[PDB]
Amino acid sequence: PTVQSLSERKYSDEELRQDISNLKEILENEYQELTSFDEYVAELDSKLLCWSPPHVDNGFWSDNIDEFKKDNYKIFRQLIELLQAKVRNGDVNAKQEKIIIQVALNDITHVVELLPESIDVLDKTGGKADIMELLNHSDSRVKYEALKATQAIIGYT
Amino acid sequence: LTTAEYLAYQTERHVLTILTDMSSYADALREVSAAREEVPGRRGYPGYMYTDLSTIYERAGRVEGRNGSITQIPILTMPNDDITHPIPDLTGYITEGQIFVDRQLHNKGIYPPINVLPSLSRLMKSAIGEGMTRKDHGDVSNQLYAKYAIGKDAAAMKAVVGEEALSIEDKLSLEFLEKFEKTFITQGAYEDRTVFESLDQAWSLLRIYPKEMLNRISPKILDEFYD
Amino acid sequence: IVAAVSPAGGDFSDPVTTATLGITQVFWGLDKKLAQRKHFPSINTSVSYSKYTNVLNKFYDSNYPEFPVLRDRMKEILSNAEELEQVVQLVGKSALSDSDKITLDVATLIKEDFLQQNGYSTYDAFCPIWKTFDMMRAFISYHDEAQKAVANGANWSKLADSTGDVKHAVSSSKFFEPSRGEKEVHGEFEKLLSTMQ
Amino acid sequence: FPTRMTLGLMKTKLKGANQGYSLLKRKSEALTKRFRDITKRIDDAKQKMGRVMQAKEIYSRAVETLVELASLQTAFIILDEVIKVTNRRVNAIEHVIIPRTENTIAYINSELDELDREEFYRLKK
Repeated sequence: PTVQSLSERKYSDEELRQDISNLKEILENEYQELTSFDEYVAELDSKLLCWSPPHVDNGFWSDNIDEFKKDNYKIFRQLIELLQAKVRNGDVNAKQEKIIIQVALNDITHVVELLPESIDVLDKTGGKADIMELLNHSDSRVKYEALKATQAIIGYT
Repeated sequence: LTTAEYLAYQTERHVLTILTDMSSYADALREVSAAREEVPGRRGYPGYMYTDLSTIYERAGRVEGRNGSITQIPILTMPNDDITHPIPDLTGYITEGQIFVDRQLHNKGIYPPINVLPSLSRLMKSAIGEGMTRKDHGDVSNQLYAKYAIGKDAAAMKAVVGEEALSIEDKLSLEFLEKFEKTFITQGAYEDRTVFESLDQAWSLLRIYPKEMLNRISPKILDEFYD
Repeated sequence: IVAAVSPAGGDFSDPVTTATLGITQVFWGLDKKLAQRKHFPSINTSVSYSKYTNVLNKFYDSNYPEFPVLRDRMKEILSNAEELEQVVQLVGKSALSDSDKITLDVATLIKEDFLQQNGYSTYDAFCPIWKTFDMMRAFISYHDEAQKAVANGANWSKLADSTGDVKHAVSSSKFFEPSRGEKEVHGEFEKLLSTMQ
Repeated sequence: FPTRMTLGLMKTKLKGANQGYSLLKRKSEALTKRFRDITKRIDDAKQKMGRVMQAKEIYSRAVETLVELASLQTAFIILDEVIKVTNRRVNAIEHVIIPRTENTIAYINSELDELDREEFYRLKK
């Protein structure tokens, strides 16, 4: 918080400000990994997920909670990008892809539960229709997660 | 053959036989058969050539009561890049399994181009397993072969509609194929890798794929291997 | 010993060529497809091979790379371009990726700016080893730079329309008055590669 | 006409037609799935556009999305036509080209084997 406030602060000297931003970046470098948010970032970038309690643990979710939305919820947009790409295209659920879309469903569910303002984007991202379209799936677990996210969207309307 | 036989039945020692350019020996045997002025068969080849090969490849095997074993691995170049040649057809049903060569991979500037698809061995079941090589041998072998095949199919598919239509298992098989081609397949001229190093490299290359990405692997093996 | 078989129709099933194949240490094939296409002298990509390539590389260890090890790279590019064109012929230019288009352009370039040789022309009559190695180095440079730029977030169209001189210069890189103007041409080529950005 | 080279070219063309048939089949499947999803989306867009039909400003942000959905619909129709052409090509690569190539290869093989048999008979004589 001190580094955040310092970053939000102002400085007359150039070296002071440069060292401030550098120290903030240096702190944020190892701050993201504790509780590593980069672990989920690797799964997101590679578009391949696995079994980890990243979205299961409230603490781990709370650690990356502040990093969920930076500019127009870019991280959230990239998070929904995989599911959307698995919606408009692909959408053949077997083995990996199904559990990945389900884990992404639960993660986005916890995310929406944490961030109330994350709904307005989901409507403009076409995720509102895709989430409802996921009500009927091949797996009962996938349908359960989709129904959970449906009730989550029904929580705040 | 007699030299290998003398070091087996008598000297009682492990022996290995290697023959190069069996096609040249086939043309030589053709000239030898023509020396008797006998009427040649199809495509100018002796009809007894099957027995001639049967008098060659039958010099390999294990003897009961003898510790020393003799193994033979002949080599023949297919004429005009065709497997339809009489020689290949002769050694095909006789010998168990065959090791082919891909001209594309050889023209790709890589290490030895043995196509995993065509490569097979009938006695391969007895050459692996616990006490022989490893329990992770056959399973990872079939899994790697499946990865290369499905990777090839996905390579053909991606060359059609593009890489935007790439699916999960499709992209995984693509990366696995590219990796195996640029890592697993490529060894070297003087390079010799141990079976343990081969299995380790296989598991490391298969680590790119998820745990559910391999349907050819058993639960116990996967639990006793992956770490 | 330089021997040339005369197979009828350009078939590799010729008994003369069949017998000469299991003897000669080097075989240069002539593709009937490229020959009837009024293209400069035909050489099959996958069929052409040399058993002395290892020894020739050992002798090239003194003369160094470019293009001792880059011949295998160009072979990889040409083979991959062949496997890509094999599908493309049954597919077309409609659905393809960026790397695929770059590979196709690399194929057309390797065909036109390298394999093509005019014996009738005084300038194209012959090319030096260092000259051909320089052309291959330039082609591999443009190719690697294209692959790098494709990973930099740049499209194919803008990159293709960016430099139109570099291509025409890459096609003209076959001497044409060797060997004195070699190093300077290499410097200009590197200057263009640095001018690409 | 009956040459080994011709047999090789015919066989190569046959294999290429087979691989092309498989590729066209998979492409037809993907196009079918895509056209199906686009069809469901077309129905959803039909109900959405039918929701409000028959005031103030900002109507420019309304009919635009409907125009996009209409573009998706037309693209879906074109995808259906293309899928039909692909299915026709697959049908032409099934009982037409494959059978013709197989029959031609069989006849050529018979002719070559018979010619070789005649030559071998003359040599034996």
